[PDB]
Amino acid sequence: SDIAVFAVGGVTPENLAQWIDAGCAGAGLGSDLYRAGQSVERTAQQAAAFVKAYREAQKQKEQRQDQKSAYALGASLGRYMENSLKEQEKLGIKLDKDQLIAGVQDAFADKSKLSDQEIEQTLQAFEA
Amino acid sequence: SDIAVFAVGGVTPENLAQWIDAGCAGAGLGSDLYRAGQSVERTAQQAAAFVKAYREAQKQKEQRQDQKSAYALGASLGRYMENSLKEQEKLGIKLDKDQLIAGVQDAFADKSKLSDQEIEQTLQAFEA
Repeated sequence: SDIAVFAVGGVTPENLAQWIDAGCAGAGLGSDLYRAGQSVERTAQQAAAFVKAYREAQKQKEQRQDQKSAYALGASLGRYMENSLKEQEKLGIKLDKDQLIAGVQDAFADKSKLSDQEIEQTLQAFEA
Repeated sequence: SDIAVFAVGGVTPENLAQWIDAGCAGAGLGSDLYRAGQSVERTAQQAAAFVKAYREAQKQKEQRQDQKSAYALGASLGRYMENSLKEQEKLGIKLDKDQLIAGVQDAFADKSKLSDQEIEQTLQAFEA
Protein backbone atom coordinates (compact mmCIF):
# COMPACT_ATOMS: atom_id res chain seq x y z
CA SER A 1 0.00 0.00 0.00
CA ASP A 2 2.78 2.50 0.91
CA ILE A 3 4.82 2.17 -2.30
CA ALA A 4 4.62 5.40 -4.30
CA VAL A 5 4.14 4.84 -8.03
CA PHE A 6 5.28 7.40 -10.59
CA ALA A 7 4.06 7.46 -14.18
CA VAL A 8 6.89 8.33 -16.60
CA GLY A 9 6.52 8.36 -20.38
CA GLY A 10 3.96 10.33 -22.38
CA VAL A 11 2.51 12.18 -19.37
CA THR A 12 1.02 15.59 -20.29
CA PRO A 13 -0.61 18.40 -18.28
CA GLU A 14 -3.83 17.28 -19.97
CA ASN A 15 -3.63 13.57 -19.01
CA LEU A 16 -1.89 13.99 -15.62
CA ALA A 17 -5.30 13.83 -13.92
CA GLN A 18 -5.88 10.28 -15.21
CA TRP A 19 -2.56 9.01 -13.83
CA ILE A 20 -3.28 10.49 -10.40
CA ASP A 21 -6.83 8.99 -10.52
CA ALA A 22 -5.37 5.58 -11.40
CA GLY A 23 -3.25 5.61 -8.22
CA CYS A 24 0.01 7.31 -9.17
CA ALA A 25 1.55 9.28 -6.33
CA GLY A 26 3.09 11.48 -9.04
CA ALA A 27 4.90 11.69 -12.37
CA GLY A 28 8.27 12.14 -13.99
CA LEU A 29 8.08 14.56 -16.91
CA GLY A 30 10.60 14.44 -19.75
CA SER A 31 10.20 15.57 -23.35
CA ASP A 32 6.79 17.17 -22.64
CA LEU A 33 8.46 19.44 -20.11
CA TYR A 34 11.98 19.83 -21.53
CA ARG A 35 13.45 18.93 -24.89
CA ALA A 36 17.16 19.68 -25.51
CA GLY A 37 17.51 23.19 -26.96
CA GLN A 38 14.16 24.73 -25.98
CA SER A 39 14.09 28.21 -24.38
CA VAL A 40 14.11 28.90 -20.61
CA GLU A 41 10.75 30.58 -21.23
CA ARG A 42 9.35 27.28 -22.62
CA THR A 43 10.59 25.44 -19.52
CA ALA A 44 8.85 27.96 -17.23
CA GLN A 45 5.66 27.62 -19.36
CA GLN A 46 5.52 23.81 -19.35
CA ALA A 47 6.45 23.63 -15.62
CA ALA A 48 3.68 26.12 -14.80
CA ALA A 49 1.24 23.98 -16.83
CA PHE A 50 2.15 20.76 -14.99
CA VAL A 51 1.99 22.37 -11.52
CA LYS A 52 -1.42 23.85 -12.43
CA ALA A 53 -2.64 20.50 -13.82
CA TYR A 54 -1.46 18.67 -10.67
CA ARG A 55 -2.93 21.17 -8.22
CA GLU A 56 -6.10 21.66 -10.25
CA ALA A 57 -6.31 17.91 -10.85
CA GLN A 58 -5.37 17.13 -7.25
CA LYS A 59 -7.97 19.62 -6.09
CA GLN A 60 -10.59 17.97 -8.29
CA LYS A 61 -9.68 14.58 -6.85
CA GLU A 62 -9.95 15.92 -3.30
CA GLN A 63 -13.33 17.45 -4.11
CA ARG A 64 -14.48 14.14 -5.55
CA GLN A 65 -13.35 12.36 -2.38
CA ASP A 66 -15.21 14.89 -0.23
CA GLN A 67 -18.28 14.40 -2.37
CA LYS A 68 -18.07 10.65 -2.00
CA SER A 69 -17.69 10.97 1.76
CA ALA A 70 -20.78 13.20 1.90
CA TYR A 71 -22.66 10.97 -0.43
CA ALA A 72 -22.73 7.72 1.55
CA LEU A 73 -23.85 9.40 4.79
CA GLY A 74 -27.22 9.70 3.10
CA ALA A 75 -27.37 6.07 2.24
CA SER A 76 -26.76 5.03 5.82
CA LEU A 77 -29.47 7.30 7.04
CA GLY A 78 -31.83 6.17 4.26
CA ARG A 79 -31.27 2.58 5.27
CA TYR A 80 -31.73 3.50 8.90
CA MET A 81 -35.14 4.92 8.10
CA GLU A 82 -36.13 2.12 5.82
CA ASN A 83 -35.41 -0.33 8.61
CA SER A 84 -37.29 1.71 11.19
CA LEU A 85 -40.33 1.75 8.97
CA LYS A 86 -40.25 -2.04 8.66
CA GLU A 87 -40.14 -2.11 12.47
CA GLN A 88 -43.13 0.24 12.62
CA GLU A 89 -45.00 -1.84 10.00
CA LYS A 90 -44.84 -4.86 12.33
CA LEU A 91 -46.62 -2.75 14.99
CA GLY A 92 -49.32 -1.89 12.48
CA ILE A 93 -47.97 1.57 11.51
CA LYS A 94 -47.50 2.42 7.82
CA LEU A 95 -45.91 5.80 7.23
CA ASP A 96 -46.41 7.84 4.08
CA LYS A 97 -43.06 7.53 2.38
CA ASP A 98 -43.17 10.69 0.23
CA GLN A 99 -43.88 12.83 3.23
CA LEU A 100 -40.93 11.37 5.09
CA ILE A 101 -38.63 12.39 2.26
CA ALA A 102 -40.35 15.75 1.96
CA GLY A 103 -39.54 16.46 5.61
CA VAL A 104 -35.91 15.62 5.09
CA GLN A 105 -35.70 17.86 2.05
CA ASP A 106 -37.63 20.81 3.48
CA ALA A 107 -35.67 20.93 6.73
CA PHE A 108 -32.39 20.56 4.99
CA ALA A 109 -33.39 23.50 2.78
CA ASP A 110 -34.58 25.55 5.81
CA LYS A 111 -38.20 25.39 4.81
CA SER A 112 -39.73 22.78 7.12
CA LYS A 113 -43.48 23.25 7.40
CA LEU A 114 -43.11 22.28 11.03
CA SER A 115 -41.30 24.29 13.75
CA ASP A 116 -38.61 22.57 15.78
CA GLN A 117 -41.00 22.49 18.69
CA GLU A 118 -43.69 20.90 16.55
CA ILE A 119 -41.33 18.29 15.23
CA GLU A 120 -40.41 17.38 18.76
CA GLN A 121 -43.89 17.15 20.17
CA THR A 122 -45.05 15.18 17.16
CA LEU A 123 -42.29 12.60 17.61
CA GLN A 124 -43.21 12.29 21.27
CA ALA A 125 -46.83 11.76 20.26
CA PHE A 126 -45.70 9.19 17.68
CA GLU A 127 -43.95 7.29 20.43
CA ALA A 128 -47.22 7.08 22.25
CA SER B 1 -72.76 54.62 23.10
CA ASP B 2 -69.57 54.69 25.25
CA ILE B 3 -69.05 50.92 25.50
CA ALA B 4 -65.93 49.91 23.57
CA VAL B 5 -66.39 46.74 21.52
CA PHE B 6 -63.45 44.51 20.61
CA ALA B 7 -63.55 41.91 17.85
CA VAL B 8 -61.69 38.73 18.85
CA GLY B 9 -61.55 35.59 16.71
CA GLY B 10 -60.37 35.36 13.11
CA VAL B 11 -59.25 39.01 12.88
CA THR B 12 -56.43 39.55 10.34
CA PRO B 13 -54.40 42.59 9.24
CA GLU B 14 -56.37 42.31 6.00
CA ASN B 15 -59.88 42.31 7.54
CA LEU B 16 -59.14 44.59 10.53
CA ALA B 17 -60.47 47.55 8.52
CA GLN B 18 -63.94 45.96 8.29
CA TRP B 19 -64.18 45.45 12.06
CA ILE B 20 -63.21 49.07 12.74
CA ASP B 21 -65.74 50.22 10.07
CA ALA B 22 -68.46 48.12 11.71
CA GLY B 23 -67.96 49.97 15.01
CA CYS B 24 -65.27 48.05 16.88
CA ALA B 25 -63.09 50.26 19.05
CA GLY B 26 -60.36 47.66 18.51
CA ALA B 27 -59.40 43.99 18.38
CA GLY B 28 -57.81 41.17 20.33
CA LEU B 29 -55.40 39.19 18.17
CA GLY B 30 -54.55 35.58 18.95
CA SER B 31 -53.38 32.82 16.60
CA ASP B 32 -52.99 35.27 13.67
CA LEU B 33 -50.47 37.21 15.74
CA TYR B 34 -48.91 34.49 17.92
CA ARG B 35 -49.09 30.72 17.77
CA ALA B 36 -47.18 28.71 20.41
CA GLY B 37 -43.66 27.99 19.14
CA GLN B 38 -43.31 30.62 16.41
CA SER B 39 -40.13 32.76 16.26
CA VAL B 40 -39.70 36.19 17.91
CA GLU B 41 -39.12 37.46 14.37
CA ARG B 42 -42.60 36.20 13.34
CA THR B 43 -44.14 37.99 16.34
CA ALA B 44 -42.44 41.27 15.35
CA GLN B 45 -43.63 40.74 11.72
CA GLN B 46 -47.28 40.05 12.55
CA ALA B 47 -47.39 42.86 15.17
CA ALA B 48 -45.95 45.31 12.61
CA ALA B 49 -48.62 44.17 10.11
CA PHE B 50 -51.50 44.73 12.56
CA VAL B 51 -50.23 48.17 13.70
CA LYS B 52 -49.84 49.17 10.02
CA ALA B 53 -53.31 47.81 9.16
CA TYR B 54 -54.87 49.68 12.12
CA ARG B 55 -53.11 52.97 11.44
CA GLU B 56 -53.52 52.69 7.68
CA ALA B 57 -57.10 51.51 8.15
CA GLN B 58 -57.76 54.08 10.85
CA LYS B 59 -56.28 56.74 8.61
CA GLN B 60 -58.54 55.64 5.77
CA LYS B 61 -61.55 55.83 8.06
CA GLU B 62 -60.57 59.32 9.20
CA GLN B 63 -60.13 60.40 5.60
CA ARG B 64 -63.55 59.00 4.78
CA GLN B 65 -65.05 60.93 7.69
CA ASP B 66 -63.35 64.13 6.51
CA GLN B 67 -64.67 63.50 3.02
CA LYS B 68 -68.18 62.99 4.33
CA SER B 69 -67.96 66.19 6.36
CA ALA B 70 -66.84 68.11 3.26
CA TYR B 71 -69.42 66.44 1.13
CA ALA B 72 -72.63 67.57 2.85
CA LEU B 73 -71.59 71.23 3.02
CA GLY B 74 -72.27 71.28 -0.68
CA ALA B 75 -75.71 69.86 -0.31
CA SER B 76 -76.72 72.52 2.16
CA LEU B 77 -75.49 75.24 -0.10
CA GLY B 78 -77.13 73.60 -3.14
CA ARG B 79 -80.42 73.51 -1.30
CA TYR B 80 -79.92 77.09 -0.19
CA MET B 81 -79.59 78.16 -3.80
CA GLU B 82 -82.42 76.03 -5.03
CA ASN B 83 -84.69 77.66 -2.49
CA SER B 84 -83.49 81.15 -3.35
CA LEU B 85 -84.27 80.56 -6.98
CA LYS B 86 -87.82 79.49 -6.13
CA GLU B 87 -88.08 82.77 -4.19
CA GLN B 88 -86.79 84.68 -7.22
CA GLU B 89 -89.19 82.80 -9.54
CA LYS B 90 -92.15 84.17 -7.54
CA LEU B 91 -90.86 87.70 -8.28
CA GLY B 92 -90.74 86.86 -11.97
CA ILE B 93 -86.98 86.11 -12.16
CA LYS B 94 -85.80 82.84 -13.74
CA LEU B 95 -82.07 82.29 -13.53
CA ASP B 96 -80.10 80.17 -15.96
CA LYS B 97 -79.24 77.15 -13.87
CA ASP B 98 -76.14 75.95 -15.77
CA GLN B 99 -74.52 79.32 -15.45
CA LEU B 100 -75.10 79.36 -11.73
CA ILE B 101 -73.24 76.08 -11.38
CA ALA B 102 -70.58 77.25 -13.81
CA GLY B 103 -69.88 80.24 -11.56
CA VAL B 104 -69.51 78.04 -8.53
CA GLN B 105 -67.13 75.72 -10.36
CA ASP B 106 -65.02 78.40 -12.03
CA ALA B 107 -64.50 80.44 -8.86
CA PHE B 108 -63.73 77.42 -6.81
CA ALA B 109 -61.12 76.49 -9.42
CA ASP B 110 -59.73 80.08 -9.51
CA LYS B 111 -60.94 80.73 -13.00
CA SER B 112 -64.03 82.91 -12.56
CA LYS B 113 -64.79 84.88 -15.70
CA LEU B 114 -65.80 87.71 -13.42
CA SER B 115 -63.49 89.70 -11.08
CA ASP B 116 -64.39 89.95 -7.42
CA GLN B 117 -65.39 93.54 -8.02
CA GLU B 118 -67.61 92.52 -10.92
CA ILE B 119 -69.26 89.81 -8.91
CA GLU B 120 -70.06 92.31 -6.22
CA GLN B 121 -71.44 95.03 -8.42
CA THR B 122 -73.49 92.50 -10.35
CA LEU B 123 -75.10 91.17 -7.17
CA GLN B 124 -75.92 94.71 -6.12
CA ALA B 125 -77.49 95.31 -9.51
CA PHE B 126 -79.41 92.04 -9.16
CA GLU B 127 -80.83 93.29 -5.90
CA ALA B 128 -82.17 96.27 -7.72
